[PDB]
Amino acid sequence: PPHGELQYLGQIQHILRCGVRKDDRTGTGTLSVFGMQARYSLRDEFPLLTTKRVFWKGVLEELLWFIKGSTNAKELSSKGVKIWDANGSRDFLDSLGFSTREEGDLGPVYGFQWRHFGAEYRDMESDYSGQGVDQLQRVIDTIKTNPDDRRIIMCAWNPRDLPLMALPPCHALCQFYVVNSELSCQLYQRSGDMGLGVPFNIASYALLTYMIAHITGLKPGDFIHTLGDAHIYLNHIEPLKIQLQREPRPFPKLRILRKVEKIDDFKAEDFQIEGYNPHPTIK
Amino acid sequence: PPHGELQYLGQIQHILRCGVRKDDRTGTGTLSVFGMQARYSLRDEFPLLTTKRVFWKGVLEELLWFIKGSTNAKELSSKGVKIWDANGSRDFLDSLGFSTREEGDLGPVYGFQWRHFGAEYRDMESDYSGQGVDQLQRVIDTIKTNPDDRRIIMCAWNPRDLPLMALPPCHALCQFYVVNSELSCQLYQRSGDMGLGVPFNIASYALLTYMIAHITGLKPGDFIHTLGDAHIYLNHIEPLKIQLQREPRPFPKLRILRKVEKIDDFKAEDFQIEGYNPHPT
Repeated sequence: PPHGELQYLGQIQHILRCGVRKDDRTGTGTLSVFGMQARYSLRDEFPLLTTKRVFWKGVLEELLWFIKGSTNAKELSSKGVKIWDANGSRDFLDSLGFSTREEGDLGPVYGFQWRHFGAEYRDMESDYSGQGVDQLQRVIDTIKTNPDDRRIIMCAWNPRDLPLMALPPCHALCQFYVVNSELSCQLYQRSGDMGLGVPFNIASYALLTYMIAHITGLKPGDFIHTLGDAHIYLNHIEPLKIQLQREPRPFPKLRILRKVEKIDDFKAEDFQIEGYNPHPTIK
Repeated sequence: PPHGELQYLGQIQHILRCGVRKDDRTGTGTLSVFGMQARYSLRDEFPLLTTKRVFWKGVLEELLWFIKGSTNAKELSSKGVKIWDANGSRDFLDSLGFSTREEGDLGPVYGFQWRHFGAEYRDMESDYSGQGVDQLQRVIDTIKTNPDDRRIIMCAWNPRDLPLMALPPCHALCQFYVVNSELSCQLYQRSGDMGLGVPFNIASYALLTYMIAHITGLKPGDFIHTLGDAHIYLNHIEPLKIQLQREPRPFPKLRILRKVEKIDDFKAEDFQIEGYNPHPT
């Protein structure tokens, strides 16, 4: 009954064997292919990657972060995570010629497009209550009232807003879907760095999904991952070549600890990842 | 090579023996599958499907209508095509409470949002010029200038404009990607009718692409189709089982005939399909 992580390993056989060179915004070249999709069963495995450690705590805590609507890279390092921190620094702000907006303020990103979609952005502390659409709710509410709705979609794409985020998202969009009280997710990431980011995202949306099956008391179905610019950077050919050699381990199970029923209620303890045995370390 | 309609023949072959039964907004059934993707070559073929005739005027008049950022549907009939008709013909408006409206008026549907993102939609009569975000053209901008960008996205799925709308868009978003000179495009499709949606919406986008590659001096690369709710109507099953018995042949070919400076300058008279064989029947 084939292991879902083969889907990813296989995508990387692909991009190695067929990718073409393509530079990013900063000139570094990569090997890129355009158009891809793997499917992960959540039938309660949790597709946290085995042939290498992904940073759980990170995923986790980053989500509670968007979940809470937040836009301060600062609000987030308070919780010991510096993956966004980097785009909140005076310097980086300034680059983009936001020389006003004070340290940490990421502009309008996931978390504000996630709950104030179309609300005018003042700053990362201007209280935004009731303002803009709260697509996180409506996804939920629709799930609970008609689950055959064939448009339960959350978008982080705002052109009106893009000329204006620390960056544009590469989760443009995710849709959900429901049948036999099983819930599935599908995600459209415009740009995918499989070496070092892809596996995080899957976590990240496998998480989201669980959270939602929970609050709506559905069962978890497939996560489907969809990419446009799937690329590996060149430094990584190496190490991935090694890693593409590892044999996947069982995916862990993810438990939830505490029947909890607003989405926004969840808290870092509420889950606990169980039996994650990632192979070690690569270079 | 190995032919491309096989893709789609696959996708279906799949659903109909693997999809679960799932009902739509007017409780009709659907064997249904969630999530696929198929890649269609645009390299000196254009991939109009064969095993099933597609309404091509239909497709070739629909985009141009989009291109021009039109939202009154009777404009599209106008030009010979009835797809989007009883959708702005009277009854289908207050079934959604649309009343202080005028008729053929679909609201801030696709055409509207390609050329005017985050712009207050009023009615269909209204010069729209200057306000919003010409997501569309910007896309042509961002290619010409600089093709590496990984962000060309023409997103229609506006949640604010979502009460206001006749139909919600099936096509929430696409990305182009150009490498080594060829252009590609991926459409993410909320939901898609394997019966009688898809053959069409592929076309539409393909042809979309030939239009940008042409305008931008680039050559068409790949159209990758992405679906969300892919489904067959229980209705279409027995017939499909039949085109399921049909072997499809080479694609046609599609030669733009004049030479076009901006996108809005297109004219239908501008497209010959070529060595085009369509079945059935």
